[PDB]
Amino acid sequence: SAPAPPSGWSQVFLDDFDGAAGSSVNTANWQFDTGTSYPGGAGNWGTGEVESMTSSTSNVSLDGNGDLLITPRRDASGNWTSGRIETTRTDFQPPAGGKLRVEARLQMPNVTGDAAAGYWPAFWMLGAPFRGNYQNWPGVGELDIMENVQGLNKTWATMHCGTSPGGPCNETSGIGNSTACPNTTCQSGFHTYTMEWDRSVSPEAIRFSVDGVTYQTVTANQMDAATWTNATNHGFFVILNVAMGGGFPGAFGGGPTGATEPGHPMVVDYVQVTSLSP
Ligand SMILES: [Mg+2]
Repeated sequence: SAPAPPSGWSQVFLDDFDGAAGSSVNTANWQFDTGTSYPGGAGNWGTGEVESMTSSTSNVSLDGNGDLLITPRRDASGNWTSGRIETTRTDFQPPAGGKLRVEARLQMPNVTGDAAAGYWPAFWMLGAPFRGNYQNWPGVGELDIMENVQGLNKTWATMHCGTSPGGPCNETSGIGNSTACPNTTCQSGFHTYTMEWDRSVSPEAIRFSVDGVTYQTVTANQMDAATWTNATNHGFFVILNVAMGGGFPGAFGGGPTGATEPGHPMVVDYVQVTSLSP
C-alpha cells in the first residue's frame, strides 16, 4: 500500500489495487486499451510491438494482495496478448507555483535473459489532448516515468516533446536517462517510480526518481516557450502496460523469440498522484 505522503502534500488520485485475487480492475479509475491500436491511431501502438491488448483477466487482474497484475500471454497458436490501461482522468496538472508527484510502486516482470526478450513494461503519462486525437505525438508531451526492456536491471525515464525526428527533445530518444534500481534489482520486487512536476521555480522542472533518488531532470529552458507550453500546458492521463516487442526491445537485442516466456506479470501496488500548493 501507498505510505502516507510528506507534510503539506494532498492526495489527488490513489488506486491501491485492493480486491480479490483474479478480480477485475476498478473501471471508475481505469479504461482498457485493446487490440493493436487506438481506434484511429497508429498501427501496432506506434512501436511495432506484436501483442494484441485485451480487457481479459488473463492479462489485467488483481492478485488479492493489493496489486494489479499485467501479464503477457502467448497462446498455443503463437499469438501474444497483454494489458494496457489508462486513467479515466486526464486532468493531472499542478497549478502554477505548485508541484505534482505521479508515482507507482511496482515490480517489473520477473524474468531475465533469453526468456525476457521482448518484455517492455511501462508506467507513463500522455498529454490530455492526445486522447480522441492520437495524431499529436510528441508535441502534446509524454512523460515516461518507468520503462524497461529485456528484464535488465535498470529503469529508463524520459520526456518526449517538440517534433520528431530531432527537435529540442532529440526524438525519438527524448530527454532521458537510465539507472539501476537501488539495493535490489528492478525485477526482484517492488520499487517506487516517481515524477515530480515543479512549477514553483523558473525555469520549471520535471524530475524523475526511483526509490526517492533523482536520475533525470528536464527544465523548461531546454526548449522554446511554445514547445514547453504544447508539452505541458494541460492535464495528463496515466498509462500502465506491458508491451511485447517493438522498437525499444529492438535496440537491446530484439524479441519476442521462441524462447520468450509468457506469464511474468508487472506487479503494481499502486498509482498515486499528489499535489503541493503554491
Ligand atoms: Mg496496492
